[PDB]
Amino acid sequence: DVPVNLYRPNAPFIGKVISNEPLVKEGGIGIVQHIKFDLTGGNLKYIEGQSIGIIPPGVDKNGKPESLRLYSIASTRHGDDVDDKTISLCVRQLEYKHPESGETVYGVCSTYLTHIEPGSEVKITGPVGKEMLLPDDPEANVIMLATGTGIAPMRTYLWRMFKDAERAANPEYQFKGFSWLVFGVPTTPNILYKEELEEIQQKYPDNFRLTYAISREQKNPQGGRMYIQDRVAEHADQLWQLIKNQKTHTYICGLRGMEEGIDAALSAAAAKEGVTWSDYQKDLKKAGRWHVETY
Ligand SMILES: Cc1cc2nc3c(=O)[nH]c(=O)nc-3n(C[C@H](O)[C@H](O)[C@H](O)COP(=O)(O)OP(=O)(O)OC[C@H]3O[C@@H](n4cnc5c(N)ncnc54)[C@H](O)[C@@H]3O)c2cc1C
Repeated sequence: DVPVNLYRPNAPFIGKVISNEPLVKEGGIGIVQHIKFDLTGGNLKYIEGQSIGIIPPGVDKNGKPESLRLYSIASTRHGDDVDDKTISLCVRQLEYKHPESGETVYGVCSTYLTHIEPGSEVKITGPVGKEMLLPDDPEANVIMLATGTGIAPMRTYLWRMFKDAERAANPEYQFKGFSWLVFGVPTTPNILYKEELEEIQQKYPDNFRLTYAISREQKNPQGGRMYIQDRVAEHADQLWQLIKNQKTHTYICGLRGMEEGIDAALSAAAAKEGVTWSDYQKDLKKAGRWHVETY
């Protein structure tokens, strides 16, 4: 039921860019684009939680073809327009430092993707991934811990759960459980999909909770910048009590390093009832209830 590797690097699907919109509002840090591709002309099917590969043009410094980079799929299986003809991605442009040869280095595939024009053809492989899939259980609780572009798999879940058009299109999945997104970003204009997430929380105040950790605008109790691990420690007892429910699934997505502060918070909460979190967590992974994709 999970499509995997319908297209591979040796014979990719050639899709076309339909649109390339900016997500970072003025006053925000960096460039993050929402890119939609046209899938008509092939048979790329995918579901929520998966990723595709993009093969950028050109050669590296040794003269070899650039290889694929993976990107979380940011649309549901139906695409943003709910017509089963497109796929979307949420791509941050990577750029960095001086002590790494020269001046500013720009990431190859991410610079290529964030500046790509409508009508352009893109080499697409996949889909791949079975680690971030959503259960078809409409009464599941879903905890979502995202930073930056890790919002991408979370958006596919929430849209499937809460978009009017999705609910009419998926008669077998009418979500009636509870979901909680904790979303860590640097500024308020860096809240990707802010307007759509907050509209969801207004229509479903009992089925969706939205918490932000905004580091240039909020301080944690210790006077430092507010990061997602600070918000998780604030609500550690609550999150622990939801995680004990047999129905609860936890998703963690974002840049590497966020995992250690989430564990230390849930560790202190579990200990209060004589549970060693690192052992409870192994059982959760085994059961398919603890989902992690960091990079
Ligand atoms: C499963 C998965 C899902 C992903 N999903 C997404 C997504 O939804 N959105 C998204 O934007 N990205 C996503 N990424 C990351 C993405 O695949 C690419 O790694 C990223 O876009 C950068 O690729 P590039 O081609 O731009 O950079 P490259 O040109 O390959 O540059 C990256 C290389 O430069 C170096 N480098 C990077 N950062 C620094 C730094 N701060 N200091 C020093 N050196 C550094 C490292 O050697 C790194 O290998 C995902 C990755 C994985 C594995």
